Amino acid sequence: DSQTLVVKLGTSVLTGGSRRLNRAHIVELVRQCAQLHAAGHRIVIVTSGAIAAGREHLGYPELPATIASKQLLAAVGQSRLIQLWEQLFSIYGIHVGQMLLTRADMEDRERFLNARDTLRALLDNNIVPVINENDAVATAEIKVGDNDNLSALAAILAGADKLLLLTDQKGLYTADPRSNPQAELIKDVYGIDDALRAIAGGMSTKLQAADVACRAGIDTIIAAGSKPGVIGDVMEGISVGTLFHAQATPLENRKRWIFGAPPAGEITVDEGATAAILERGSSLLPKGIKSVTGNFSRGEVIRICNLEGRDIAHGVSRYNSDALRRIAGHHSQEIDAILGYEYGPVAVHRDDMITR
Amino acid sequence: DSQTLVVKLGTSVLTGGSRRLNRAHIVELVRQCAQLHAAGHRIVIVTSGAIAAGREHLGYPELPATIASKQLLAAVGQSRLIQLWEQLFSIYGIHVGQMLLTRADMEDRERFLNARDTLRALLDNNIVPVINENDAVATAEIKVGDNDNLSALAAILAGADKLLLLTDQKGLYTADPRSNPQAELIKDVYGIDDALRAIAGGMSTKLQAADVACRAGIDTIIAAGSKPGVIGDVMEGISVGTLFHAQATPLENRKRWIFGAPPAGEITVDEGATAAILERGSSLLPKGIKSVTGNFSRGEVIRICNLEGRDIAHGVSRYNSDALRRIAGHHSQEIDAILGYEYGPVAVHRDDMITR
Amino acid sequence: DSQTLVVKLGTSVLTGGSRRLNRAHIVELVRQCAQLHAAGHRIVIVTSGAIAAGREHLGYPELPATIASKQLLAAVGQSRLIQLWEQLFSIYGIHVGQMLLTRADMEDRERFLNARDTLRALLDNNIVPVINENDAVATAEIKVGDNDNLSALAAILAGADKLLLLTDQKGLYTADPRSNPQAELIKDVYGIDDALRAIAGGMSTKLQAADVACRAGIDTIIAAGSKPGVIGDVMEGISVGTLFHAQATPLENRKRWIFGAPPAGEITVDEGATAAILERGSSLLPKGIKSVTGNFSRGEVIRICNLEGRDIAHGVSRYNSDALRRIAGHHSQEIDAILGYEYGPVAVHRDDMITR
Amino acid sequence: DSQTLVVKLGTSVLTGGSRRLNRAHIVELVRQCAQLHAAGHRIVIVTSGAIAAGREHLGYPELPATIASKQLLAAVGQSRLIQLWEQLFSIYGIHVGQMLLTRADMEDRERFLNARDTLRALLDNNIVPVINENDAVATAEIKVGDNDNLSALAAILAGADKLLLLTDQKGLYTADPRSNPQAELIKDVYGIDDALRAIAGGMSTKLQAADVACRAGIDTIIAAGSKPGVIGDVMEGISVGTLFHAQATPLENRKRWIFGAPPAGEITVDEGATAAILERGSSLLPKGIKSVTGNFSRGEVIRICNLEGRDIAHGVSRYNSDALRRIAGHHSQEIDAILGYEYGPVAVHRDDMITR
Repeated sequence: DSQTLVVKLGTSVLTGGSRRLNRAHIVELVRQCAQLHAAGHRIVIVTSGAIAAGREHLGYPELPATIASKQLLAAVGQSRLIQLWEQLFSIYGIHVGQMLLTRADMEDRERFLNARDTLRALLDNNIVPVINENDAVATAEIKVGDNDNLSALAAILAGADKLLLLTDQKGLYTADPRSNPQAELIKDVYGIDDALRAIAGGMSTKLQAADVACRAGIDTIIAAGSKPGVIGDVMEGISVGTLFHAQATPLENRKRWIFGAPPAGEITVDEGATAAILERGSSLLPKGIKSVTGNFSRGEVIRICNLEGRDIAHGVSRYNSDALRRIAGHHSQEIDAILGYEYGPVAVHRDDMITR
Repeated sequence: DSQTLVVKLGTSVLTGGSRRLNRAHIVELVRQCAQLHAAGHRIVIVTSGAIAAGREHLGYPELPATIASKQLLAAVGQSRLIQLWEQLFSIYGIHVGQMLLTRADMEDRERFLNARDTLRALLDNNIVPVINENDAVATAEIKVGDNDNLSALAAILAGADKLLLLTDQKGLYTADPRSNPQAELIKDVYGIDDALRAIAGGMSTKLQAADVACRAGIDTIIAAGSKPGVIGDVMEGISVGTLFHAQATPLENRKRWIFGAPPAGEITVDEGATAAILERGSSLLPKGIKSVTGNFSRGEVIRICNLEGRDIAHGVSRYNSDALRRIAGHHSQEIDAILGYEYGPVAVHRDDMITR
Repeated sequence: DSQTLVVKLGTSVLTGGSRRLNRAHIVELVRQCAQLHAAGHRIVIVTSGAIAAGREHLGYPELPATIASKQLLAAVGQSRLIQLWEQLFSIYGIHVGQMLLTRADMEDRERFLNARDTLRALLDNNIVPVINENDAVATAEIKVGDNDNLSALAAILAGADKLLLLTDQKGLYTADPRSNPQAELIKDVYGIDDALRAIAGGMSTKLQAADVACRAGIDTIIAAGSKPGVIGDVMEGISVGTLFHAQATPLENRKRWIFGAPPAGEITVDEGATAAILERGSSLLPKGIKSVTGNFSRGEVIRICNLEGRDIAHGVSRYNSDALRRIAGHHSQEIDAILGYEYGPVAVHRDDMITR
Repeated sequence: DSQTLVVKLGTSVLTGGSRRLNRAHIVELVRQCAQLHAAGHRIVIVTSGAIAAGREHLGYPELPATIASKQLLAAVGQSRLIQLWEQLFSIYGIHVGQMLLTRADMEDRERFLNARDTLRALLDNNIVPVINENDAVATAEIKVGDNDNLSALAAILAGADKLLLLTDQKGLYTADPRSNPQAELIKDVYGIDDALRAIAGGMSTKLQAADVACRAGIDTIIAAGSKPGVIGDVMEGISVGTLFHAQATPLENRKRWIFGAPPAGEITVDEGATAAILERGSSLLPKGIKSVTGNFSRGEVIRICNLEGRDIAHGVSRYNSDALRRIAGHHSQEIDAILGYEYGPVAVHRDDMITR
């Protein structure tokens, strides 16, 4: 039973509060992730701390306290941190791929599809993808966010089953643990309410990320990074911290994604592909396409109908309108010859369509 | 509370079993219908017996017993019977309009709309329409039917509330009244079943017509023509014979009619007409039309969507695609100048659309 | 879905503030009303401004400023205004009938019934009734009322669905629009309260009329006469001004009207008429009348009891006690022969009775 | 949704009735299997026809007609056939492993486990295992079987989802297609009954194999090898021939396997391992082993009890009793050091145990 787990590591976890990255905790977490990877599961890591790596690499220069200095340090520390992650993961014979993402890319229809394809290829080829925010075009308000929302966005993009947010605190407490000896860690949360938001006073960003993840049907867990064996216990199902149950199901999230926007086009599907879609629930091939109407780009939601005209399904197009028009009715092997490139053998994947 | 009532009169009721029409029974029924018309209700009459009128007018010639002779007699008796109906109805100051229909016209999308428009105009101008079967292009297999199915089709076309089938028998009996003194008249029927079909052995055609009418949400009543004041009692709701309750609602029948066939085209609607359709359920005017896609004729079901592309409603077009394209964005008063004709001020009527 | 609308036009709307009637605005309003009438609805018009018509017709004579001069001017302006209204309405092929009413006529039981019958006949024969206050016998305080209360009385009499009061202002305002830029238009009002009365300081008469109409279950709308297409929008349901939702229901108003006073008499009703009244809710016919007890006039609320003497319903008599006694147990076609006149074929109408 | 498929190819399919192997059909089937393998599924091949390869390699010598000659030919044809299979599969970059099994090996408890482990390793390393009957120690009656029962045994061993039996006939027929034009293909079979056995008269071996597979919870399909794209259609779900639905479920088959014989021993399990086994359904580790009672070999079903002695589960031991006693309470990484060999890091796998 392979599962996809997304692990988010804040700068506090990576550095331990110091000016430099502390590699003992990182190597322990890498050991746990390597054990999980060897178990047959899929791991995605969202990291931070490029500024610390940039400071360490440049010999700790005395730059003015300005956003320009932070951008410079991030630019150097991105490469430095990816190098460190690769060195640490090579001990257990695991390759690491770098991915730089921003929220605007996730909002875009086509760039979302491209990022999903890249991540899926990385995961299928047994490579752990390391995801970070592109600090070249980021803003200060994004910088103070510490990739909390980006973690939830990546969890949605990867189709993960659990999202783990490592934090200095042990999780969410009913009251202040310092003042109140009776204050205790909340174990299960089934709905993020205003009372919980009032209780948590940057725990707010983590709460927002957990809400976003749970709304899409992904379980969110907040725990302490220093807790030994936290990743293995999390993935086994043992309780180690505050747990946010998924309010929805992945099918509901897919329905919302497909029906969130009006269709941008329509295609006509022959009898055989109609039977394949309705009875077997299979994907759609360019051979079955008979006519494409409207103008749309790759990733836009389109309408699928048979020869008569009855709507049968809505799906996400993998090619733009011109490409679909040029490759309609041809075998999947001629797509590269016709277009000079290809995005796969299917025009609409079975998991990106809703039938009715 | 005006209601639409459809009365069907077989040749047995009209002639009383004789070779010629018996005008006393007909004038009594006309008196009842005239009382109902003066009460403010709308009456539609489906009649037969053109052959008897043709025989009487031609001096009862000794024609050979052939279908050609029957067509001859029907051709003459159509005019003779319409003349008789007009003479009888003129006594109470009511005009009569003739309409000849066939099931093929009902099946056709456009001819159905044209017939509905003609009937609606006749009913709105306080004129009783008399409906018969066009025997010039008819076959013997429906000549034996005696307008039983045509009565149900006319009831559906007129949007009637009740359908009354006058016949020789008092209605439907549990057993044979002659053999069984315990056999009694069935008063209410809620679902037409195989047991009821086996009970009645041409009552079968009447049962089929009643089933068709009930499936569309129209109450069907079977009574005896010789019963005094039958039409008035049926109008008031008093029990006079076998009653078949409507299994469906008119809204359900409209939904079935709209979604029975896939849309044949799509039109684009501005925001004002979108608000009119959604908030108030108003009809669609040619002014609000922005774009017309596809090819279709008058009466075809089309798809309506706003500027973004989200589907808002499905409706039945009143103009063909070319006419809609030519009159899009114009005021309703310019339709006649643009096209040389018009079908009304609206492009899609509110009662011919289903918001979604 | 035919609806009845009552439109009240003040002198300010008619004259535009000048000394003479501005016929462009009037012809625009008449065009809107004619479109509604052609659509199948029913329109009732309450109008003022006879003084301006009288001044214009008499060549603007130099009269002393006294109520005698106002009455003198109105005595001619009534005819001039009715002539103007019929001239404007004849453009769209609509006839106009004149109705001169006072509040005292509304108070009387029999005069109310006579006025209601006349108005119902006018409406049923597609004739727009123009209603104005009889200034021959009116007082100065009645003149200063500007037919505001008379408009509500006419709306109650006609059983209209909506009442529209055209005025100079755009509607009711939370604060003074001139002084306070934040002042906005109160779109909906569900209950007229002390605060609303304090806010608006002849707006008070309009509020009183709106309250009277709402307590009778008739929606009241206050809008601006200069607003283009205000009448069509009001009929459709668009928000064009302050809307006063009906506090009660028409059934509540009917119950209040019937049970306002104790019955002035009682009649004996046969068992068949009792069955029709109870089971079918039918009206009462002179044939079913068995005995007439007490003395009363036409329009008075009477008590209806069966043969056993049990009270079955309370209704309004369409005849006097003597006439009902004379025509009791006779057919409806002989009422004219017996009495020399006929008030209708029924003794008590179903809508004028309360079964209990 | 990766699936495991077992394909059985008779000598008739391989040779087409000739004396030599016809490599065109074989390469077509290899192409289909390679497409399925690239799709991510797992393929297991059971093949025959080594005699033809031996005859071809030896230049078709004139051997006497005896079973000795058949064994002589098979001893070379085995190597020749494996070489041919690997040559054909190397075109699509797929490696091939040889597997020589007999029924007696399946009967033995430990040999069954060894074969299962070898096959699982082959499948997990993306290597297609080719399975054939060891003719060195086989008998003539086994030779007549044509690997029909061996195919079912291999399907059970591999835990395949579907078993495909390719033959010359299109499937199972109600009557003789030649004699009766009305004879048609029996698409679905839910229970193998004596009537079906009477219908089919070496088809009977195929029915026996299908029954054995179905009783183990594996779907069996009989189709024609010459049918184009038969393997892809079988994997998709299209009906290409007679289908034998699984009568039992995999859980039922596992229970039957575990409880077929009484346990040969018992071990004592710590409380943490008990909690993992019961709450989480985890496998049993050598660390949690507290005591080993009785003597048994690897693969025997043994009894699992907690410290209290209560029976918690029944499972299959991956080691012998002596090895388990030696490595009891030791970490998994030291098993190889203690024993000089390792059968895996777990004592009893979760899928090989039945909690109770």
